[PDB]
Formats: sequence, C-alpha cells, structure tokens
Amino acid sequence: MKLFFKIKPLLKVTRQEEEMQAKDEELQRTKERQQKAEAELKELEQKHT
Amino acid sequence: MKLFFKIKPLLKVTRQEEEMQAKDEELQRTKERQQKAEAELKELEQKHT
Repeated sequence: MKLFFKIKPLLKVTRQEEEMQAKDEELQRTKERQQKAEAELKELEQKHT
Repeated sequence: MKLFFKIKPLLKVTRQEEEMQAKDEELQRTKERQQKAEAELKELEQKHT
C-alpha cells in the first residue's frame, strides 16, 4: 500500500486527454508551432528580399 | 540543440486529438499546414543562403 502510495501520483491523464482533451491539447500545440513557423518564414522571406 | 529545438514542440500530445472527431480533423489539418510551412521555411533558408 505504501508502494501504491508513492506511485499513485505518477499516474494519470493520457486516458482523460483521449476521452476529451488530449486532442485539444495537441491541436493547441500544433497551432502554436504553425504560428512560430509562419513567423520564421516571414522573417526568412524578408531577409531573402 | 537545434534539433531539440525543432523537436521540442511535437512533445507533450496526440491519439485523442486525432480521434477528435472534429478535433482530430482539425489537428490533422494543422499538422499538414505545419509541414507545408516547414518545407517553405527550409526552401526560403536555402534561397537565402
């Protein structure tokens, strides 16, 4: 029982995300990445010009 | 370190997102867009060089 105890925390979240939530989080991350990429691209284009 | 950098984002993120049916679709679209952006950026960088 002590074991379960120290261990009980490392557990989750992944399941919950899948049920939801996980997809939403992933989407958000992707969006952020895309935005960053776009910004970088714009900068690169300017530099190239 | 650059590697970790481009990569640091993909981390968390999914399966749930993909499933979401609407969410999943959105995620897929976002991913595609991101990929395209990345390709464009790479091309731009090469041109700049």
